[PDB]
Amino acid sequence: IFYRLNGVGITQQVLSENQKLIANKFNQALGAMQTGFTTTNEAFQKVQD
Amino acid sequence: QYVAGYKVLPPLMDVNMEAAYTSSLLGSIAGVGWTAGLSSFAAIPFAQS
Repeated sequence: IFYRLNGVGITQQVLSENQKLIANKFNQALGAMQTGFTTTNEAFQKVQD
Repeated sequence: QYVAGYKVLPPLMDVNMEAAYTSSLLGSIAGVGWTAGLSSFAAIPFAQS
């Protein structure tokens, strides 16, 4: 993940100083859709369709 | 329209809306097309682009 974020124009310095915050943001993002499954998801609606 | 019975629905995008969106594209083609990475904006004078 660090190398992939390096490739998109983010310097190594912020990566080396801010591991925990980006980890927590990643955890929140990958937990967001776990409670997200309702009618609001367009993909879920297309699956049901 | 009524000699047979049918209605033509107007499109969702209004004429001013396509005008504004094409204007945004015409103003942003100089900006985005300098280096990959869509986070920043780089609205260079056009001839330099």
